[PDB]
Amino acid sequence: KPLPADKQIETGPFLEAVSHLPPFFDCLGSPVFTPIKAVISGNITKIKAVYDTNPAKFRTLQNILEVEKEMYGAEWPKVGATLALMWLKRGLRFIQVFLQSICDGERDENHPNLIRVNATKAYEMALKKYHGWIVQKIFQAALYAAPYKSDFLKALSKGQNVTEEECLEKIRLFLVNYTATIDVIYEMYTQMNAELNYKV
Amino acid sequence: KPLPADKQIETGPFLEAVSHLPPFFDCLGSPVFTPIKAVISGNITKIKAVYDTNPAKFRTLQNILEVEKEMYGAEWPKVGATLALMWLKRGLRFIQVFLQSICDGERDENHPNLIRVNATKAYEMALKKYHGWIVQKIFQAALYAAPYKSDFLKALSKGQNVTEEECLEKIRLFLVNYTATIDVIYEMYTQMNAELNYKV
Ligand SMILES: CCCCCCCCCCCCC/C=C/[C@@H](O)[C@H](CO[C@@H]1O[C@H](COS(=O)(=O)O)[C@H](O)[C@H](OS(=O)(=O)O)[C@H]1O)NC(=O)CCCCCCCCCCC
Ligand SMILES: CCCCCCCCCCCCC/C=C/[C@@H](O)[C@H](CO[C@@H]1O[C@H](COS(=O)(=O)O)[C@H](O)[C@H](OS(=O)(=O)O)[C@H]1O)NC(=O)CCCCCCCCCCC
Repeated sequence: KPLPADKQIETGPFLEAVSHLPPFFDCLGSPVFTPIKAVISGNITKIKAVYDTNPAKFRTLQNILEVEKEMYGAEWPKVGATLALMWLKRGLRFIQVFLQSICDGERDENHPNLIRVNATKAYEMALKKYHGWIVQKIFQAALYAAPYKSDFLKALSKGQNVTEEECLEKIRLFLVNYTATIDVIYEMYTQMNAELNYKV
Repeated sequence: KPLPADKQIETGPFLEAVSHLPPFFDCLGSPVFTPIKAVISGNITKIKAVYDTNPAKFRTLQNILEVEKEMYGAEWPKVGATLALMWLKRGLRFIQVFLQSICDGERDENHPNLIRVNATKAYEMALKKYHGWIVQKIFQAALYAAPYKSDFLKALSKGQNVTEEECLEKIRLFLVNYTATIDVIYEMYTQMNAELNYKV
């Protein structure tokens, strides 16, 4: 669903929507990805837990950051839903860049049936800055579990008898509001000065 | 708490107790371990979700396996709480072996302040059999994030001004009923023929 004119993101509908994402991690076809899935669900659960304390006070994602800034003083933004969403957005951003890169025909012509170059760009853009050396190594090792581009798209459809070309068009359509939403979240962190750069 | 004479493990108290374990993963002192924590909590949450449907029907862990065998026929044991507990026990077992190995003075004399040999034995005994080649590599990479033995024990106390010797005695005491409980769980899977050996 698109953004309102005021670009405020409603927390309830947002959480409803993003809870559809973790299951997709089996479109990757390896148990290597199950811990990532659990990790992302954890951020969603935390934001949900905060939201459920006072859906009115926490009606928008902006409100979450505002109220928590006040509630936590010097520990903010490394606290609460503000912290879980700071990490969730980076996961969302990684997915966005990865998909877009694939949709844009970016590839290694030496190895066109893979998705390493797309995941690597996605990692560099969304996460690398916030991760130390050992996590970068674990990411680099994790990539050997990544499905073939073929299989990945196939899985985003299913046995669903549809072309690669069709699947990519649907992904392209999807990316429009997905990207716009994530850009509003990143903009909100920037303007509230809530972004932390610690390397984990 | 010890086992009853009938060795039946009550589900409610078990879940209460094991929910204390995931937080310990920060005793390891690296965000490398956060996905593992989320993974283990996921198994606990799933068992809890099943238990909450009918605490009477699911009063013991044995009951879980029994009722699910019946409910799921040919998909059992790769289903439900039986599957989450099959994986939880392996995590519990890994922790047990790791601790015991440390308590038993097992070490690499070339590198005594580390815990690699203890984690490696723990991995070989609890998990290696169920994991493919890429996960074994990720485990092997993860170990470079492992704390020094010193720091690990220190963290199991805290600033808590207590000796290594003291901490290990408390761990030894802890391991008695911990181990006995886990042995009953493994025995139950064996006798119900509910163990799956698929390599993930
Ligand atoms: C045999 C078993 C061996 C397995 C051993 C380990 C396996 C490797 C696991 C490590 C992999 C690296 C991934 C690291 C992830 C997390 O450290 C980071 C930070 O996570 C946050 O840490 C936080 C603490 O922050 S800190 O105070 O700054 O430390 C919080 O705990 C926060 O929780 S919450 O309560 O706020 O909601 C939590 O998510 N998470 C991320 O990096 C996001 C990962 C998004 C993944 C995007 C998709 C990747 C796809 C990969 C496929 C190629
Ligand atoms: C930048 C971001 C990069 C990060 C990318 C990935 C990082 C690496 C993550 C992979 C690490 C390997 C660990 C793999 C764990 C899991 O695959 C396995 C199986 O997990 C189960 O899979 C299951 C599916 O089973 S299957 O049908 O057979 O596939 C279920 O999904 C089950 O969920 S539940 O719903 O049943 O409750 C789920 O736990 N889990 C384990 O191996 C247990 C791990 C215990 C860890 C013990 C402590 C390790 C400490 C390490 C420190 C040295």
